[PDB]
Amino acid sequence: DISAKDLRNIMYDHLPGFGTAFHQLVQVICKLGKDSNSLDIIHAEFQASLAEGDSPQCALIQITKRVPIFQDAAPPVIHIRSRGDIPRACQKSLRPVPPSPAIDAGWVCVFQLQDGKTLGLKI
Ligand SMILES: [Cl-]
Repeated sequence: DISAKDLRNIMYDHLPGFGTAFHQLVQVICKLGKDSNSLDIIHAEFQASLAEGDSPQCALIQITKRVPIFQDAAPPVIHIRSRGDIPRACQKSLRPVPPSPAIDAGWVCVFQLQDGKTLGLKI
């Protein structure tokens, strides 16, 4: 059976750059997938999108829309010390956290800083 680590690495293989919002989304998708025993469908959806000619970025967003565990799912909250701990390639995708953020609306995660600040990661 495909593991969360296996799948993260497979997805990362197709992504350009390093520590982009799409890299964070891969983490988020694999963790929620793991916890709902859905890694298989997620992998199958990812592969199928690639096979139809979609970009890996599109394939990842399609997962959030087509795999039912992401339906109106709130972004996970990732605790960090400061804004500088968030990778460089994500910094410009950080926003004030909206009302009702959802992963299937492009809110990948919410970072919560030691000092209580919070930032949503938007695609
Ligand atoms: Cl990994």
